[PDB]
Amino acid sequence: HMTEYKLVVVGAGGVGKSALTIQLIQNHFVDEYDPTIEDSYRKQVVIDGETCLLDILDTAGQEEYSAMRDQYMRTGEGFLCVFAINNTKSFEDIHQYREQIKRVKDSDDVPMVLVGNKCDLAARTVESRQAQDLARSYGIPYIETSAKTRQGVEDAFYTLVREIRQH
Amino acid sequence: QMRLPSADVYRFAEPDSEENIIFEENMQPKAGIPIIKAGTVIKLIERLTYHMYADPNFVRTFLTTYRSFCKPQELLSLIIERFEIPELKRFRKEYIQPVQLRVLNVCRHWVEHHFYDFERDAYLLQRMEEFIGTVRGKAMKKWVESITKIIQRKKIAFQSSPPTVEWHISRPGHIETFDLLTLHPIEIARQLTLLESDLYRAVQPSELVGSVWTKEDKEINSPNLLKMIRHTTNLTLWFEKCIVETENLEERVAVVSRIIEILQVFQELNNFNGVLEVVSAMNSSPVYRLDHTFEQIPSRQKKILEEAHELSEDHYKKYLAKLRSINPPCVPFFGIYLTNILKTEEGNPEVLKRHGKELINFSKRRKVAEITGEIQQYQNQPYCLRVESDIKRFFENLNPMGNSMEKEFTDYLFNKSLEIEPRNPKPLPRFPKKYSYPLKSPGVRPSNP
Ligand SMILES: Nc1ccc(S(=O)(=O)NC(=O)C2CC2)cc1
Ligand SMILES: Nc1ccc(S(=O)(=O)NC(=O)C2CC2)cc1
Repeated sequence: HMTEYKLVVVGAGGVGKSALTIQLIQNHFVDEYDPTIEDSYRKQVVIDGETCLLDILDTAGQEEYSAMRDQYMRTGEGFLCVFAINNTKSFEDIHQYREQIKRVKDSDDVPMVLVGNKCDLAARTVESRQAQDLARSYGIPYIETSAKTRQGVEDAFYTLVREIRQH
Repeated sequence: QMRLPSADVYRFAEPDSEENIIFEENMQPKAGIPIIKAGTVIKLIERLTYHMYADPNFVRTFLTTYRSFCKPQELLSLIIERFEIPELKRFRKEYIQPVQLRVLNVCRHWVEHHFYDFERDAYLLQRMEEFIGTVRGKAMKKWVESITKIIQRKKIAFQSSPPTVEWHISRPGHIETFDLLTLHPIEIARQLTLLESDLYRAVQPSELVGSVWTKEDKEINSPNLLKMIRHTTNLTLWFEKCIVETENLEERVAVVSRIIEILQVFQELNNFNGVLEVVSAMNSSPVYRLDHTFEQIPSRQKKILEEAHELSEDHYKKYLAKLRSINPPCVPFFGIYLTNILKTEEGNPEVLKRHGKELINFSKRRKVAEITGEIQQYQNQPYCLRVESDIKRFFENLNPMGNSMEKEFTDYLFNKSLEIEPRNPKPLPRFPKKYSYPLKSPGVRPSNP
């Protein structure tokens, strides 16, 4: 069968993290979403000419269940570490998220992508250069996305699949 | 067809159109009534108090979810306006009398199931009592007296014998000695199921609608949900702590094994929250890696643990099928509902536009009310188990983290794991025993009829 990539979305709650995966799955012209069905987290895509299936785990809203992340992180092949560009605490939380992923995977080289999400018209507090520097210090890619326009969404997920393929 | 007033004098008389109201292709399954997809607030208010028929499903949904698109104060104004209605004999009996009674049914349902709106805004209740006073008629006297009686009640806020409380090393009243291995594994599981069952039952829809447990005021708006998530996290951390602080391998195998017994009783009781607290502790970074410990665990317990783990796998596919196949009493895992509510609210637009006119997306709200209804269906049935006040207080007061912060404590558990079972190739050290009492389990079979 075609390759199935199991992806995990990690990040602070309260800052629109869920828009990343919702926007990917729903067509750029459809807006009626049901998270109760299998098609809402599974998507067949073609990346660099190679067809594959993305299985995306986003537990958005379960951030208080802080002792359940390791179970989710161990199965995951690749991670999207998401923060909101209008929320510095969400940017600062990334370090512990990456650390937990390394601890669970028992590796310093885990397929990972840092994602800066523009979740609303409120003022930007995290500048792209700060995020690019953070990403370079971890040795991972940085991608900014817009929750409103779908810009950067496909690049965030595709960049991660390329990170897994080159692992 | 009846003759209704002009929109200039009565906004609710404006006729239906694609610019003010839209419907789903299907009908209410048990009622044959159309399902509203979207409409203007005036049109949603019209259909909430419709003259042709009563729509209890819409009333229930609307009152649970309206606060995103209409303030309580605005809703009361709209329903007062709807009641104040400006051939004449049939209009009084087929439009005015039904509508005025449906407005009072809405008032009655609001004060009964969503009194928090009145508790939070004393002026809202001032206006409800004022409006309810101005209602005159023999047809309404019965419904006006019911509303008043519900208000005053709200303002001044069953089986056979349960099984015998199980005891192991600690005897009744000896709280000082209570611990994971000294209390009976059946009783740990029963008392935790009782605590978790009451924590689950206390979560109200007002803590969920609008995803308010994720917002800055989550501590004000979702206190019961947060106490339930915190208990759960605490029990998982306590299980991990019990394991990794048992440095002696034989004693640690006894600890892991006793926890897998507690899980078995959680499974028998349909306490899925408890099952997942155990699975979460077993799959944590400090515990997962204890290969020398799990090697000594009986195959029966590995198999019990392995099947409990599988409930979580593949987006809770097996868990969901299992929860759907059982009937109360049970304690569901709340996290799935939280993700589903959040994603429904963030993945669907607040408004639909038709011919350049904004319509409140009511379907999005219905979907949320369907999730909140599924939570409530498991909140009615209690467990036929007796409370043991001391074991209850023991679990309510568990504080594994002490004064440490999350990172500091979690780093400590992991460093303890590395000390008791170092990474290969480092050999396995030996550690002295810490338990003066016997490590043999009494088992999970109830020791009494
Ligand atoms: N993409 C992905 C990542 C992890 C998994 S899991 O089976 O480890 N856990 C879950 O599904 C948890 C949510 C139940 C599956 C798919
Ligand atoms: N293994 C087991 C299964 C069920 C339970 S119980 O507390 O739900 N019911 C009983 O004890 C019945 C026998 C009285 C406890 C342990």
